[PDB]
Amino acid sequence: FLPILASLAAKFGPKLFSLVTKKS
Repeated sequence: FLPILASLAAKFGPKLFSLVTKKS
């Protein structure tokens, strides 16, 4: 399989990742 929560977060809200993981 693949990590569903990460895919859902990437489709809906890559805004949250952009706020936290600014280095990477």
